[PDB]
Amino acid sequence: SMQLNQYTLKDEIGKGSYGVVKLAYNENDNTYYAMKVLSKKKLIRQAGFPRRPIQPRGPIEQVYQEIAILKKLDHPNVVKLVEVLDDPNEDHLYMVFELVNQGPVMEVPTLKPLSEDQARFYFQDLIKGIEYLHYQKIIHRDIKPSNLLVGEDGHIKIADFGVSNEFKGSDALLSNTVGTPAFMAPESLSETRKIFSGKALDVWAMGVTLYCFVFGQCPFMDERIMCLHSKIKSQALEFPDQPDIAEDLKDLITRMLDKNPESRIVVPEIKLHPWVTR
Ligand SMILES: CNC(=O)c1ccccc1Nc1nc(Nc2ccc(N3CCOCC3)cc2OC)ncc1Cl
Ligand SMILES: [Cl-]
Ligand SMILES: [N+]
Repeated sequence: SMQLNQYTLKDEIGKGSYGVVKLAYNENDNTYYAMKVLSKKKLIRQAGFPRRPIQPRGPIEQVYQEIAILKKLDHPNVVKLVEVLDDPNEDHLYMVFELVNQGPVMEVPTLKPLSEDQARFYFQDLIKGIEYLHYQKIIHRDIKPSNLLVGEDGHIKIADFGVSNEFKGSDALLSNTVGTPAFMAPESLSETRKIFSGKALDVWAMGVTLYCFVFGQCPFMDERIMCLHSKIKSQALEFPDQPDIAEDLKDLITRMLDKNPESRIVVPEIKLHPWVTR
């Protein structure tokens, strides 16, 4: 192990493009937390070498976005940021989260999808979490199974706010394509620069997520980003023969994955859907 301020850093629980996640025991409150360790130089370098004398939110700015956003949130279905250790003289940046003990609900693809009942239970948490974020005027933009952490209590917490957008008024008005390709809504994948609303992007990703829950793979898939984007825009939704799923679940998924955001089901409607109300 190693000591970092009041934390004893132990088992490594995750490693990804961002940085590493360690189990951390806090000696002052005798509680365990997840500590994410990042290098600032590495995040900067990950953007690519700066060009000599539209540009995306670089990786370091995604990290700082996440900090700024999580400081203002408090909901049981959203991961809590507990502390940030950021010395201007150190390269390392440390983000301490509450421990969500079972880790991501699913790696996609999987041969072991969730049962309908487990899918519903987690989906209920997802709805509550997203309804809260939208109420707080945040569009998540990276909803997917791997960003949904299952706690010791069996409930989901939403993570990964790096490409999120805040808005004023009723909705975000967005023109940039960010997040995870398989989960990006068709209206964000237009040839010509267009403006699209934010909340509906999150509903679409929720739909892809719920399809993943019960089927273990995305409804639209291709190893090539550009062909994937084309399938998201042009392919009609299909369900496999097996596993058979309830008609009310197929209806919900169909309505979340309406390609036209004007008619796509909204969260108040999802909360009323028969599959959700059991
Ligand atoms: C967005 N995804 C993440 O933040 C993330 C990805 C991979 C691993 C961990 C991880 N982040 C957390 N992970 C946890 N908790 C985990 C996660 C995975 C694990 N694994 C331990 C080994 O068996 C599989 C589960 C344990 C754990 O706490 C004991 N708590 C909070 C956060 Cl923020
Ligand atoms: Cl995923
Ligand atoms: N996170």
